[PDB]
Amino acid sequence: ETAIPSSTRQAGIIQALQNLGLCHILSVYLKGLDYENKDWCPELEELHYQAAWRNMQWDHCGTSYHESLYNALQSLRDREFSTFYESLKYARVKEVEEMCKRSLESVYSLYPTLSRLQAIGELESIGELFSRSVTHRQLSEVYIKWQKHSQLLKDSDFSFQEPIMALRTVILEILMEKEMDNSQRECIKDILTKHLVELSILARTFKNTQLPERAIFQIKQYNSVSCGVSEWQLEEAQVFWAKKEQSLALSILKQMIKKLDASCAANNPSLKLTYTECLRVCGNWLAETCLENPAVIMQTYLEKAVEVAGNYDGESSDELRNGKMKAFLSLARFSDTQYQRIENYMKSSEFENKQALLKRAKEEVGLLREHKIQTNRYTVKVQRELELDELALRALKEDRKRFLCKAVENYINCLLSGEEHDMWVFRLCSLWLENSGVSEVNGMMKRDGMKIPTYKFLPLMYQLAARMGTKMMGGLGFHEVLNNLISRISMDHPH
Amino acid sequence: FLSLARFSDTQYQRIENYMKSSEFENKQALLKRAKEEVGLLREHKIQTNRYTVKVQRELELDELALRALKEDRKRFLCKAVENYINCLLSGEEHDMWVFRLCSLWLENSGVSEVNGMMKRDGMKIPTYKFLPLMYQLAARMGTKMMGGLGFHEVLNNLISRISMDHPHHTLFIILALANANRDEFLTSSQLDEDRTEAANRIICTIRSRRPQMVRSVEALCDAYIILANLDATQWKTQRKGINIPADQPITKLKNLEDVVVPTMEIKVDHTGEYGNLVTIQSFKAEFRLAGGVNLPKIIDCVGSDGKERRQLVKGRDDLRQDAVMQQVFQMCNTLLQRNTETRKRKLTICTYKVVPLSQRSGVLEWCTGTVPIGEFLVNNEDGAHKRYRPNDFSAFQCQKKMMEVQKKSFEEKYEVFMDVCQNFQPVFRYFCMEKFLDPAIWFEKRLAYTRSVATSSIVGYILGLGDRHVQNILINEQSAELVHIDLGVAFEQGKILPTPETVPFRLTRDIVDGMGITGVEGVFRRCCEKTMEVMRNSQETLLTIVEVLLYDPLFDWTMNPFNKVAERVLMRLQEKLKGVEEGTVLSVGGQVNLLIQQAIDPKNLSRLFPGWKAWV
Amino acid sequence: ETAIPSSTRQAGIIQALQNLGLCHILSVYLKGLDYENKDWCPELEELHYQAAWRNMQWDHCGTSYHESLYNALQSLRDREFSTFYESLKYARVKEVEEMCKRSLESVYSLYPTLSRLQAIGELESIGELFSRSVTHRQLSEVYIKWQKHSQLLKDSDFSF
Amino acid sequence: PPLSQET
Ligand SMILES: Nc1ncnc2c1ncn2[C@@H]1O[C@H](COP(=O)(O)OP(=O)(O)NP(=O)(O)O)[C@@H](O)[C@H]1O
Ligand SMILES: [Mg+2]
Repeated sequence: ETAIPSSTRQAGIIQALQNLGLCHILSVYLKGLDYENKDWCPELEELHYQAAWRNMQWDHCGTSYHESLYNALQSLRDREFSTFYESLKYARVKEVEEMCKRSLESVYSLYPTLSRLQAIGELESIGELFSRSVTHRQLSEVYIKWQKHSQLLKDSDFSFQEPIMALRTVILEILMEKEMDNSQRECIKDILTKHLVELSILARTFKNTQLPERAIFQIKQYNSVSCGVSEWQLEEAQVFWAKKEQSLALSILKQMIKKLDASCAANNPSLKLTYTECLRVCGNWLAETCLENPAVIMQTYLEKAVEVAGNYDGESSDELRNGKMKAFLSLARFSDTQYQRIENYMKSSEFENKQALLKRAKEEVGLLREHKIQTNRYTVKVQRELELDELALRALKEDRKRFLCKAVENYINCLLSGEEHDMWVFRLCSLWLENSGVSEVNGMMKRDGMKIPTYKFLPLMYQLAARMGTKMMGGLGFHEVLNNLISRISMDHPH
Repeated sequence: FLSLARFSDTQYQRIENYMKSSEFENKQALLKRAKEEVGLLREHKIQTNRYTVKVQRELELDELALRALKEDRKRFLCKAVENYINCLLSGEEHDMWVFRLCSLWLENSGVSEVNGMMKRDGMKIPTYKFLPLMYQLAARMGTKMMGGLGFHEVLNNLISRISMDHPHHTLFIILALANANRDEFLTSSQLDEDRTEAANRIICTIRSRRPQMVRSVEALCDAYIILANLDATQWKTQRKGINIPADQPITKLKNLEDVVVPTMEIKVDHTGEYGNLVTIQSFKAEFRLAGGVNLPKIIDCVGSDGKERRQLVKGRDDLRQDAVMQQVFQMCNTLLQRNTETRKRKLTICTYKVVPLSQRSGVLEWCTGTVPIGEFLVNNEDGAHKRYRPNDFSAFQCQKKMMEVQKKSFEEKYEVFMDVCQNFQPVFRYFCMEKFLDPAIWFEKRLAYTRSVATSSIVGYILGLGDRHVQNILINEQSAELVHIDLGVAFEQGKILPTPETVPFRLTRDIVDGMGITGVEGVFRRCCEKTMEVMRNSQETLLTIVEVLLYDPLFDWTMNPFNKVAERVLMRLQEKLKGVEEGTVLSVGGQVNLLIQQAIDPKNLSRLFPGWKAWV
Repeated sequence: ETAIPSSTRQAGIIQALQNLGLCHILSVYLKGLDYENKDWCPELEELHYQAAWRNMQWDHCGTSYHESLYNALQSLRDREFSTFYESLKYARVKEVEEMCKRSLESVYSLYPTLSRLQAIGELESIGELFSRSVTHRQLSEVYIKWQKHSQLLKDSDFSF
Repeated sequence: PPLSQET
């Protein structure tokens, strides 16, 4: 569309190119605009400065916020702190006065100004850190402060967070460029990789795939692959998954699993937790896409991850317990989905027709056995197909029972020491009250689930109190354990 | 018209599926309980409280909703049938939907309105559009579908008109249906007797207009039947050739002008007169044995053009299943051609005409220009494996090991299979290499071979084809496309055999190596995915083709006193097509990957029959 | 990705922009390439001429097929036919000789050459029609012939 | 020996 005036059409094109992950193309397009158009309007000049500082185009040479930011970055690269501080002060004053001159009355208008001032403050902190020297402890405290601030900015929009992440990436790149060869360089590289992966998840949660790809490209440019794959390969696999490239992501994750399970040697707990996360992700992907039957993939991935997490839980760290809880939740959800699918299949009319055909076959075989009749090909075929049908039905019933037991056990394990996964308790009830006829699940509930905290059943307290009827004849054990649980809950919370 | 008809058909199918669901059954049970409770409350003098009024009002609302749903379904069915008739009255590019019309006419024969509208408006429909479904129409003369005499009479009139218009493609089916007990006569329930009587009525009605053609065709059919019933157990030791005795009428049956060879396909036109068709001129005086317990007979016939054509008469066997297999093969080929995704890939299925002649006999077209896979690969004299890899184990050694290990356990069988596979490398990849020196022609033939293998494997898995040893597959010397010739057992019959078939199709090492360096990945996987997608899109047509059963069951079933095994195989085929199985959903790519894993798994190959040549 | 050499990376970028419907953006990007890079390789120059004639950028000024096509279009716009016919003949000769110099052996390679020769023939027909005057019947017959031929090209690929 | 598994 060419009817839009060039005053805002060019700005819209540049913004779209920025949000599409195109940097070099944008730079060449802006150079073409400079060639064809001589004079620069304030808006296009500000966009030019934004692209110059964002793309680290140091070759290109009141002032706007982006112009001041680029000048401050150039001064920091030139070790000229006085002009750097002066430019930041001028940018702060300009932003404050521009914000306060308008009529305000809208909260949403404050967000861009707050983001710009946060970026200026972060650059001030970086300048203070880089004023005389850089140490590992200072970099670590700066990074943990940045992570805390990002956690406070979880509810914020991606538009107000993207400049912050871009400025952080530029700052880390500048520090990497001007760092002498030592362990401090390795620490800064690790911090840069962690910042890039956090940006990758941040952009992935906002339905963006180009910025995570650029982050992974930068990681590959800086970091190098080795025998032991790091945690950013899993992030690359997730990014490729988000790009509808399921096959490539699955192949990469399978290669990661093959590398990890053959050369683990308990080298690092971080490797163990990332292996568990990769196994859980692979199990979830196979469950969603259904490229293989659940029987083999479940044992290959979910139980392997569960046992890996449980065999080395001697530290009781948060970064291990959260992963264990996530793996337990994924396994429980897969088991519950399989059980629900099996139950729905059994309740369908097709299952009823199959049962009627099986009953007809049984009665025909009975009549053929009662009367002395020679065994022809038809009788042998009928007997063999009946045997196969019986075996298939028995296997399906056993598999459904095992799925139900696994789901209940995983719910119990997740809820024993879990807080963020307390909304699934209803499902546990949906898998316990509806299946009170099985003694095994009731015994496991009364053995392992007896220690579950009583404050998680308050929303479903009425449901539990409505299940003392004898119409659900499933033995006295279920009734007594339900009564004991209700009594304990009432004692804990009489109100 | 097509859009309106498709919408009406989709709505009718959705309503029918909803009515057949368990939720509808539960609603009907609740409605019956409400009806009986209201009846008891009315029989006994009980005051009308809030509960009684609520129950009565909800019952009335449920009854009104059910009546409205039934009326809407009936109106949708009528609209769909009427729109199909209107589209097919003067339509040419929309001729593939006729099956759906049959799916909406034969399944709803109990309604008099649709039959009357078919006999009033659809009576002028051209008769050349029902040829692919002519067998389906000829299989519906049974009285088990009691929907009034009007449906039966209109079906008989339509069949008679079609036979009069195209006698070449119609008389053979009717004669085969009417000759169920011809073998016993020359040497049976109420439904069979009624079908035979209807077939006899059709035959006499046709012969009233074309006596000479009908009598010549039935004489040829009787000659074929008596040739099939001939006992050749005394000639089992002769392979060069045995002269047919002069007492057989086939020897004296020559110079046919109104009889067209059945084993050769005829390009049907829009005109009811044929004058440029190859007829039967003479029959050879010698026949050869193809081997086996049943001793099939091989004959050669010289037509009007003078070109000799080879036919295989298979006595003491039922080719009706093979006829259905050939029909569904042609349907799949037509569906692949219609789809633009597979038309570019040139996915085709090699088919040979099979003409049933009786319940226990029939004939088929012999495949020319093809060589057996086993004869090329594991020949004792000039086998490819011996020629290329003399140091490797011979076929005789592998057969001896397999014979010696069949009495062992699973572990020994797996170990010996792995050892055999270690010392037996694929050699099939050299086939085109030794037959197409030009790289362009070589790659073209290799690509055609891979595509044919993929399509044939997919269709065989869908149809449950299990007898896939080296002698049942013939490779062409020019097109290099595999052709399936035996089709003796299918529909998941290998499990019935003492040695279960653990694979859906033959994907041995030789085939994979001959597909190229890429193996199963590449052309094979994409072709399998495309074929699976086409089948998922045309499950309706596939079910329409396969539903010929439940009305004229073939031999070996319903013996030793809504067919049981026919319903079971229909359910299995529907589960395979929908990808539901035991309630689990599977994508086309996931299904293809699972099939590949099952086929190439050495564990499944170990338990296969030693004569199946799993290692080969 | 920057590891790809600029010899084919620029061509791939230009092709992607062409297939994405971006014309003015492609023109500005190509102008930026002209500013930053002085010398023009044959491939990028051919792409420049293709973008010039496709976008009707008449301001921009042996010869490649796209160069010959642009020159013929400019000559037709200037009511000049001798140079137009000569350029079309030169383009035909160049395409034929380039196609026949290689080893061939592949049908798929013939499709681009056939498409280019069909385009040249269509331009020849347009020039013959516009040589002296245009009438409704001539335009109608040209359009129905084009529609018929496009019906013959239903099975052809969209790239050609 | 027969290739197919008879009966
Ligand atoms: N269409 C065909 N073209 C060529 N040869 C064929 C064809 N059909 C069968 N044969 C040959 O016929 C012989 C066996 O006959 P066949 O039709 O397979 O019935 P069969 O005797 O039951 N085979 P089997 O199932 O192993 O007992 C083999 O030598 C096959 O190669
Ligand atoms: Mg056979």
